[PDB]
Amino acid sequence: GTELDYDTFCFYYDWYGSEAIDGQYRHWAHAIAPDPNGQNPGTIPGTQESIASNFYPQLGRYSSSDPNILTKHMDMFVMARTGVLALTWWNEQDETEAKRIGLILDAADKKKIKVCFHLEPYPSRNVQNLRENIVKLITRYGNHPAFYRKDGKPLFFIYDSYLIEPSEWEKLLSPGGSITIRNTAYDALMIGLWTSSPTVQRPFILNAHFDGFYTYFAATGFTYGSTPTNWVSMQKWAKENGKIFIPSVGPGYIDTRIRPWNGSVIRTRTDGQYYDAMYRKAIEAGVSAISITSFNEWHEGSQIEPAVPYTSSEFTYLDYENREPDYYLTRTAYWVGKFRESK
Ligand SMILES: OC[C@H]1C[C@H]2N[C@H]2[C@@H](O[C@H]2O[C@H](CO)[C@@H](O)[C@H](O)[C@H]2O)[C@@H]1O
Repeated sequence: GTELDYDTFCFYYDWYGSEAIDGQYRHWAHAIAPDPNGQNPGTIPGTQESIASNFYPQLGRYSSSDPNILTKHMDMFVMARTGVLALTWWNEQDETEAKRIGLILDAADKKKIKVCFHLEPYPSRNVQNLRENIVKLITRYGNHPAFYRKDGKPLFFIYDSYLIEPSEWEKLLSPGGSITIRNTAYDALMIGLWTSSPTVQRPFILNAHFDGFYTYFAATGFTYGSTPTNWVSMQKWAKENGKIFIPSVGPGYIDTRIRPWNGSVIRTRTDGQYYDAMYRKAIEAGVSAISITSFNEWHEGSQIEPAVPYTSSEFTYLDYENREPDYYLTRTAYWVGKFRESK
């Protein structure tokens, strides 16, 4: 009852910097989003006192490229029993991205953690450059011992997959598609983002030839897909149609340091009871895999990574009290155990 679970995927963000490694506190400093409804909202400067999160990391303003931080993160995945790190991927095409991905794979392998990619909506993303990038990632990293495979296939999560028409997806994902990956060296499990109602999403997923779907959002009720009372029926549909459903569960949500106008999306943690309810619903739906939003999306307040109390002259941060800083790692391990009992 301590082993890693390789059907548990934790969304991981590698965009943080520190002075020690990067020469800058990247992402800890962040622009404030204007209200979508002549605004000069400003920027959070990423100083010790004022970072782009409502919470404060136990590890401080860390770099995602610091091998010592990465070691600690992998030890945290081990504590949480989460066997797969689902790495945000933005197609930066820069040496710093390449170095960091290699460091993450190397650190993961030391702890028997696996890595898969979460393909983000990069500029001009389309099925042709997606194919090229899938080929690139499999070619570059597919022989790394930490690269994730399920039944011989890589797995990719595709964020905002609805931004691309099913007629385009079918070219890549139907066995007869014009630029198919099916039956090729680059075949993979492609997990699209289920957002809205079944009348829209069922034909989208079928016509796009996705292997499965996930829901991402940590805030219950943000979308149809992130409303856990829909998960039993979503799983039934998935099983009937040979699709893999990977619901996303998270411990809470708050992004109001970077999106001050987005308070209606706040979901309170209630000393773990929110996380418990969401994780229970995923397990009760009878799914074969679960995704966790998030390890370390600090901007969105969905992180399970340890956080500490902090009051600065500029902001009084939220924290996990009356739970301890590692509570969400140990509670994740509890739920992984419950999930494994159900498999
Ligand atoms: O990983 C999927 C999305 C999840 C959530 N992290 C956001 C999205 O990224 C956007 O918002 C963050 C702030 O929360 C910005 O730092 C990014 O630049 C922006 O793309 C993820 O795409």
